[PDB]
Amino acid sequence: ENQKLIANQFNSAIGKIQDSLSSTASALGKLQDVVNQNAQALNTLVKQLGDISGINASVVNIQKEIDRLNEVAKNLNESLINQKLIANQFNSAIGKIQDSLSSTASALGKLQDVVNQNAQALNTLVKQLSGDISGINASVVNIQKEIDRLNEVAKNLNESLIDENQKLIANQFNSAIGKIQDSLSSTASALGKLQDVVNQNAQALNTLVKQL
Amino acid sequence: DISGINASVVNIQKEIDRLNEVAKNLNESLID
Repeated sequence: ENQKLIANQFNSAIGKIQDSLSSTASALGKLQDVVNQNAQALNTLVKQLGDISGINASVVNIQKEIDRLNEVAKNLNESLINQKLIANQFNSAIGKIQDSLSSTASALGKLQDVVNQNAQALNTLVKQLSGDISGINASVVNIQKEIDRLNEVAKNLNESLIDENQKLIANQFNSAIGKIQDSLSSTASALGKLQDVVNQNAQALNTLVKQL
Repeated sequence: DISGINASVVNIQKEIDRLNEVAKNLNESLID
């Protein structure tokens, strides 16, 4: 039966996608924590040190988005797998995956914004305090291309939904997988860029402390 | 009074590696 093959290939894909959602939630949580830790570090520096007294790094809260990713990862178990049943289970999975992509894009945007806000805060502190610290400069992160791509995949997955029909199901499924692969590659890119800028700005703050 | 302030670094390379690994392995889930 080709239906066994479709069901098994689909079930295989869902499990891998669940893996990726669990890993994404973990990376987002770790970024959230370190961003907030380094925001606290910067604010502690300002407090210990008139023209700098109002400088304040912001905290990020993406716990709602992280929670949703884990919830979709768990709820995708109900989408696991007769052409009606396959089509309905597939369509069910796509909508949950669309939800997870929308939530990931949101979390990435909030991280981008807070990282850049806190980079500006650190650079303002340096400017106010400025010989030996004057070149210290926090970098900004730009992941808008990746965020845009996630939302576009979330939207374009509507065309992969299912309304001979094994070909149609197979082709619609294959279409969805390629879009999801695209979104996974873009998510990984966005996470690496955030990781790199967070670490650059942590080093910048630590360099400021050492010089002062 | 500032000498101990220390920003932390983040390491999510394990998670990033897994996303790309899933993106690649999803090729095997494709239907002929």
